[PDB]
Amino acid sequence: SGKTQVCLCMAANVAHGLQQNVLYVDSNGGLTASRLLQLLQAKTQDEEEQAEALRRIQVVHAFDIFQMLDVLQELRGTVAQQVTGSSGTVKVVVVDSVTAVVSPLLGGQ
DNA sequence: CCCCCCCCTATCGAATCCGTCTAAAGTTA
Ligand SMILES: Nc1ncnc2c1ncn2[C@@H]1O[C@H](COP(=O)(O)OP(=O)(O)OP(=O)(O)O)[C@@H](O)[C@H]1O
Ligand SMILES: [Mg+2]
Repeated sequence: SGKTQVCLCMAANVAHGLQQNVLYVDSNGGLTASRLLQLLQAKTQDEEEQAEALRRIQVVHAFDIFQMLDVLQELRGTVAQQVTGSSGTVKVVVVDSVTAVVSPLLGGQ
């Protein structure tokens, strides 16, 4: 319906319209960089601006609950350790799909 | 006590008439 498209457009806006770091957790494989490039072109036309906006987007793959927990705990630890600094922090993190990695566990007794 | 789905079938039933054309052959004082 709309979930991945809305997430991608919001991430593109936050990465370009505010100049902040954003992490994306893609689990179902629903993230193509061509869509992000199209959205950025729809926003602005400078190539270096698009490259800099893309450099603030980090994508990680986690196809089960354990990998997702590992990457989230790694982010927690690194941010809690890096509280002294004031640059490169992540303000928005998007999980592409939580049902993908949770549904296999459920079902039964 | 907990959380998610399935599938097509089978033929029926007849109606309605129209429009005319072509003449030929003399006979017996
Ligand atoms: N130019 C375009 N590029 C990409 N998607 C487009 C475009 N124009 C329209 N769309 C729509 O974007 C939708 C993408 O769906 P999306 O992946 O965001 O939904 P979803 O609910 O998160 O899906 P899923 O359950 O498969 O993860 C398509 O249904 C398509 O109709
Ligand atoms: Mg999707």
